[PDB]
Amino acid sequence: RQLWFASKQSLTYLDGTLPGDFGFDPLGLSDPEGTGGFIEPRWLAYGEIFNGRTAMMGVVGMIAPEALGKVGLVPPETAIPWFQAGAIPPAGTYQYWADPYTLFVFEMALIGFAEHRRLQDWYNPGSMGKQYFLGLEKYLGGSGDPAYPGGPIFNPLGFGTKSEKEMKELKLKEIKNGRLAMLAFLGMSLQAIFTGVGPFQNLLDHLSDPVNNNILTSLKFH
Amino acid sequence: TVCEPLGPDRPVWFPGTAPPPWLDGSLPGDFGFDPLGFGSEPESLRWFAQAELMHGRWAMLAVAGILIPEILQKWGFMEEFSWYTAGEREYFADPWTLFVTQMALMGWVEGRRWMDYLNPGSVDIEPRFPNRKNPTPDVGYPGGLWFDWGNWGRGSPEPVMVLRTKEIKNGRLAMLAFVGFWFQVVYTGQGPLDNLFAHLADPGHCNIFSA
Amino acid sequence: EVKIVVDRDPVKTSFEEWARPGHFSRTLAKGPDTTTWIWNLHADAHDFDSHTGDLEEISRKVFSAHFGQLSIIFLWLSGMYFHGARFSNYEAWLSDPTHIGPSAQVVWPIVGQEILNGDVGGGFRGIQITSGFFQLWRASGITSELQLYCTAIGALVFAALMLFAGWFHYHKAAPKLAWFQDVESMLNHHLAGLLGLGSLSWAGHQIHVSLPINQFLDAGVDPKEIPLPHEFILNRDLLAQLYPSFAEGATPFFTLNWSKYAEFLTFRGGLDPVTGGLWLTDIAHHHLAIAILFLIAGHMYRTNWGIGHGLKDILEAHKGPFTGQGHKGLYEILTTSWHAQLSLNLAMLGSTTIVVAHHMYSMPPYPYLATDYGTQLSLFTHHMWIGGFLIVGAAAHAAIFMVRDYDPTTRYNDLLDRVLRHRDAIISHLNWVCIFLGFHSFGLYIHNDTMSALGRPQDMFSDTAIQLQPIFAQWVQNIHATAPGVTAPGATTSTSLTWGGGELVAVGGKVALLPIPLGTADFLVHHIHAFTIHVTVLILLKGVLFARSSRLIPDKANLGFRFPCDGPGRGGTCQVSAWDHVFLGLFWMYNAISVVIFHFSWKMQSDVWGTISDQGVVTHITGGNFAQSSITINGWLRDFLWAQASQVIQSYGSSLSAYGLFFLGAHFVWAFSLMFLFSGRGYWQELIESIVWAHNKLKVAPATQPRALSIIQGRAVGVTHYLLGGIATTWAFFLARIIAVG
Amino acid sequence: MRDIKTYLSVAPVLSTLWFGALAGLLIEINRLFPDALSFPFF
Ligand code: CLA
Repeated sequence: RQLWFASKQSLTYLDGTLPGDFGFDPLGLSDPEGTGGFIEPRWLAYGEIFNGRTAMMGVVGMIAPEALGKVGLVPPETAIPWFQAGAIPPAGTYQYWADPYTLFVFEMALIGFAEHRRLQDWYNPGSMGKQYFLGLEKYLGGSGDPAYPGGPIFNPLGFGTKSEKEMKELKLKEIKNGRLAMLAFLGMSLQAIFTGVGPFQNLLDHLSDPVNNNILTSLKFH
Repeated sequence: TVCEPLGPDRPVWFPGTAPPPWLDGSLPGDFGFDPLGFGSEPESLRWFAQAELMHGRWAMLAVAGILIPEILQKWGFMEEFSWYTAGEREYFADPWTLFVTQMALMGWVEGRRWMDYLNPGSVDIEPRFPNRKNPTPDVGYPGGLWFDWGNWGRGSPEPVMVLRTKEIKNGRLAMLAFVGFWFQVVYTGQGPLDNLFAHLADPGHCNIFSA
Repeated sequence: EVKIVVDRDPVKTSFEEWARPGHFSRTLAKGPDTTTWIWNLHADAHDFDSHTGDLEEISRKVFSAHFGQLSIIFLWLSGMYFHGARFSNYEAWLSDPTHIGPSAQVVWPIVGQEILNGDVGGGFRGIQITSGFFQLWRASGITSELQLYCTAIGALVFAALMLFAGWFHYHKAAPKLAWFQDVESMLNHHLAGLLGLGSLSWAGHQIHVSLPINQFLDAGVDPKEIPLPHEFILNRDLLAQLYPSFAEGATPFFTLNWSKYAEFLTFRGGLDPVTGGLWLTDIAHHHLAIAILFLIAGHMYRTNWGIGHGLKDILEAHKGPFTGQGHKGLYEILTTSWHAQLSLNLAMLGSTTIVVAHHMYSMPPYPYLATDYGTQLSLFTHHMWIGGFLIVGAAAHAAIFMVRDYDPTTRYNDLLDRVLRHRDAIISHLNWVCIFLGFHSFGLYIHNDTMSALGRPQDMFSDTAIQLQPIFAQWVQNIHATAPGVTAPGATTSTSLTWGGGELVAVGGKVALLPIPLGTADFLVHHIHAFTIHVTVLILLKGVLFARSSRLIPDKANLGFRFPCDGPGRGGTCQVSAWDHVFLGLFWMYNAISVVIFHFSWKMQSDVWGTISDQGVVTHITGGNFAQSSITINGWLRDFLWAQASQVIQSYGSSLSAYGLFFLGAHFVWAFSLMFLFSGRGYWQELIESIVWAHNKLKVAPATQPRALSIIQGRAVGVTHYLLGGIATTWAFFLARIIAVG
Repeated sequence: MRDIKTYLSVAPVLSTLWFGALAGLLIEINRLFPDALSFPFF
């Protein structure tokens, strides 16, 4: 428990239940005097896991296309900053294999399917392996805890061989990489809101010229 | 009469949820979907079941009458134009005469049916030659060789509840289809096949969000 | 310390009770043996504190009730914005607001009321409005019906959301005590969070949307091709074209050389001749400075951390020699009795509403507001009425607290104890002051009227006769007109224009504001106001101080808050409950507000409002006869009350004809009130008895045994009808007169 | 359910709907017979 900016209302409930408790919570949210719905410590660990994972995937993906465009062979047809890809209309757009809006509602419906089923599992664990699902039924029981589902659909290669220690390592790795990807995503987006040129080009910049130091300018522009 | 209580025999409309206890699943087409609990008491339950069956059958007839003539116009010989504008089509007689005749005859019929609902078996049409015992009723399924001359609603071709399930499901779907057709004509100015083909040509853009 | 503790699902959302009325009251739930049951049912619905004995449940109930109230308010706002969108001429009004009457309500052509949709100009027909929304919608740069439409939609969404939140917080997740009773964090937030950030975000919406579009409209452009708001923030070059400084991003702010932004944040003062309104730069600077002030204020009290004060640690220190122990323990009183808080907040809210009413007219914030006469007048008088009602409610609930939840054994105090220990002195001296003011402020009018009707004008009270001069007011006005010279260099003119120095602001041949002089009539009217206010205070303070026990009835409190009397004994004991004290004070508050609003109307229409000639000669709407005809009651009849009641009485067969009709019904109810206020009960009981006989003779006697209203309900219905009649009369009078002439 | 029925049978809501229907009938008659002063049928 490497104490970085802790408090006592943190230690009221942060007693070391989350894998690798570092003790950093000044505010003391999940005090268990009255358990707030969705403020449950279980729900908090669940949320940090899910958010960090999504942030890992996002920091890989948003940066992938243009970056690869640099000295790679993904065409310049998509050499566009993630914040200019089209998600931000005041930045850019693109002609796709559908129209914008219906595409968005369609992907929303799909992600909704997935996350609704996951939440229903959260309420009643294991309870997805009962109803007809056109197959897939004998897999979605999970590994008990909705935090960690397991299953050969989500455990292909096979790790944590005969172990909980290996799972503890792999998993610390999980929390650390999630937090790092969170930081990197937030930084890319803040540069984008204040710089206006794109992350990978910002690396192109900060490889040679040290004098950049654009906190000195603090120039706020689109 | 077969029951569909909880368990694997009960595929819940909302996975991972216990259906409302007063939703047993006897009525074919049941999946435990009544968050508003309108079926709380049994008399309301049967009343709503009758309403659902009637709506489903009438919606099937309506959607058939919309669909078939429009496609037989598009490609077939006779050209039945916009059905939504067929309501004001000009015939031999005025619309009010048609209305009053419809109301008279349908009042007669639906009133006999209403009395049958209120008093089962007391208003039925099933002749009886000697020594051949007639069938009973299950209101909503009159039976006898007036509305079941194919002998489908009784046994042999399929266990009953399965066929009634087919009927109620197709009826819900047809209700959706009718309200969709009407709402489209409110928004767009073509028939269902026209919207269909327009969507086929340009699936990516030719949609509601096309404007 | 302080946490998020709540409880789960006390009461289930089951309709089991809706079919059983009066489930809350044990007696009410039994059944209506008579007809008074259905009065008593409504009469005690919201009476939460008489339904339990613990503060947790009533606190939960009021938490849900606040959500109900907010849902109603949001629905009202949504209706307003909708009717502005789909049924107004708002675009035509924006085209040129000088001589186009704001109309936002049409009537269906069914029963001859087509005449209601009178001529309002701009190719429109509709009932003219005076709510004054249009000045706001032009301040916020709405300038498009799509905006009103989507705003109404969003308001409906928020209304449904609040209703949900209500249902959920009462039924599913009920808050607990240590949450409610925790006022430190509530103050902390509401200071820093709600008000401050509110004004800050509004300053945002003003500097980034309103200011440019308003400046463009003042330059003069059809709002069709006026650039959309978001196209003023996305592409910077527009604002760059407007304000050079504004094209410098954020360096001049962070680097502490704020003077660069001087263009759009300034301290000009005065009004803007292009629209008579306020310089939106000024109001933006105001809202922003206020935001910063509330934010820095919000950080007072210790909540969870080690810094900050405690509302218990502040009172007990103060303890003077005369009073003794000071405010010790008062923190517990104002945390253990809702009615106390309701009274305090209602008093402060009424006072704030009154001061808003005042500050409105003298400093028109909105643009093209000080030239739509009826709007200004109606707004002012409405705010005045709301303030009066809030104050009376404050006094009533203070009395209720004094009766029920006050007790020295555990909710002790040494300050209120002293206050009550010498109540007689307070009431006596206030009474004598009331007599003195009554005499020397009304007998003056009587003397003046008499010495007028006796052909002795040179013995009158006026400027042309024995003279009374309001010297202190003119002194203050001189100071306010010479203050921007030395004391407040950063300003440009006086804080407003009503101060006795400067020029006049006139737009579209009509004047909006100019200096205001005070004559002896103003002295007299001010003393009338002071007297009437003192008498209302006397009534209500006597009620509160004597709600516990009087020297007439020794144990009044035991008899409860609201009871009719204590029998005709000891020479008669009618109207001794504090409830009846409030019943009395209501009429006097009505009278105070009525005379105040009459004075305001006459003074404005006789010294400020009116038209300006091409050369610059002013001819006020009424001719400026105040300082010579406000000093005789007979004058008030002749010059103001009779004369300016023309436009309402000839109003038949015109657009304004509705304002005519009410002018009678308003009076009628007004009559009707007397029937309840004067009579008693036993007479009506015997009459009802004979009627029950007449019916029973025909086998029609209803089981819901008829009963003449109880005494307290009789007084209540009487006072309600009377207030309704009076306020509706003055309402019809005002609207008809001002909207016809002006 | 039956609870909401008995609640709906409480005089306020029943009276409101009855009066609304009656007023609608009257205003519709007035629409279809403007100003309707006399009895010009017999
Ligand atoms: C059986 C259901 C069904 C189907 C197959 C369609 C199909 C279609 N509709 Mg449609 N619609 C429906 C119900 C349906 N609708 C309902 C209930 C309404 C009332 C709200 C509408 C209102 C409507 C309008 C206003 C318009 C269309 C249009 C269209 C066409 C283009 C697609 C589009 O943009 O609309 C997408 C349709 C919707 C978003 C409606 C949502 C409601 C349905 C039920 C969605 C649920 C999906 C369904 C349950 C799952 C599939 C069931 C089965 C088909 C396998 C397309 C042929 C457009 C048109 O005329 O084509 C050019 C058009 O402008 N629809």
